[PDB]
Amino acid sequence: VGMSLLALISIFASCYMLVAARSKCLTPYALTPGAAVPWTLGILCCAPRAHA
Amino acid sequence: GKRERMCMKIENDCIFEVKHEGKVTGYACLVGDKVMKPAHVKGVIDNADLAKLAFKKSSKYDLECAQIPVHMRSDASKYTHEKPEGHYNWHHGAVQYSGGRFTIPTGAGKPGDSGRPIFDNKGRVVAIVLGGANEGSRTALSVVTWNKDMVTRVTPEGSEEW
Amino acid sequence: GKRERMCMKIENDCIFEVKHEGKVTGYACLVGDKVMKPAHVKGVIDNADLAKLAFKKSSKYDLECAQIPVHMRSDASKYTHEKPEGHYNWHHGAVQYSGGRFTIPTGAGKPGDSGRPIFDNKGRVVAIVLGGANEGSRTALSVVTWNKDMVTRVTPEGSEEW
Repeated sequence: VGMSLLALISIFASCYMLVAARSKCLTPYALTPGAAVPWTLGILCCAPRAHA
Repeated sequence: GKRERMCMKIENDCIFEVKHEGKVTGYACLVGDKVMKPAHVKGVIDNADLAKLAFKKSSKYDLECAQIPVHMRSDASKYTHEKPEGHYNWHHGAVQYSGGRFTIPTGAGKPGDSGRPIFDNKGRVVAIVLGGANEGSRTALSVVTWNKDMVTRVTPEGSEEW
Repeated sequence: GKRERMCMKIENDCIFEVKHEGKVTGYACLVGDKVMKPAHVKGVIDNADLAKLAFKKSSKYDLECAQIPVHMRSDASKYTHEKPEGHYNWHHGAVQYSGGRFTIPTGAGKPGDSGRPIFDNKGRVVAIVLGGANEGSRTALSVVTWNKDMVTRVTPEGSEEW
């Protein structure tokens, strides 16, 4: 149970960082403009999961 | 004296006079299918369309972007990503944009009125007020601008929340 | 009052009144060797050169590209890739291009008239209407623009087919 609980917490933490990184890098591009470098800089920088 | 027939009178309604517990504390505006509203301020968003909308609260930019409906897309205000250094239009006065620094006449304006959708001399938007720094020389102010694509921000040293 | 001598009258026939069952539902125009036609609308393309032509139906852009022969290039319409945000020409009225947003007066125009090849104040074509959006105060619409090379599209939230 301890090993499984540790495994989940790290996965949850890792998922937590990924979403946070998406928010930090997506908010600047999407404040006034809809412009997100169609996956040229959408993949390397952060999550390209923005709709656009 | 009376040379004021610019976009301020044309739009006249993008200001939503954000009011916390009924006390006007900030001013929200709109730019290109988006809604601008300082994050550090708070209050009422009475407009039902805007009231039920989710904003970001990035402190690095201290802005509340949005996706406004078509209910404002004609009650809007054009913008710019370029700054022809000089004089720009303001609500409570004027804007004196020195080389890479915003400022207003010393003691002019007031604090607790963040939004203030500063206007350009062409009848468009180039800046939004965030703060104010009253140095011995004159009054600077923290504001937000827009690069080619990046929506950046500037905060001069000694500037407090306004 | 009378200040309409722009490209609208110069061409006067790029517009073809696409008719479904004889009912005009949309409009087809011509732009630099190409023929534009909204995808989501349908009807009659009676003009023989355009009647027997094959279009794409990319709903992501909701257009019908094409190639126009030489004999009809005499009836053409110049275009632009750059948008000087401001006022532009229209068939049913005017065009207030706010910051990255097409719009027209509240209740102006009508639905079921998608195409409407919006014209530039210089006598050119800068936008084709697709949809329309009439919420509380005023009106927006869904249209197509052209970037440096790529042909994009914009659709304001809450916009219905017009």
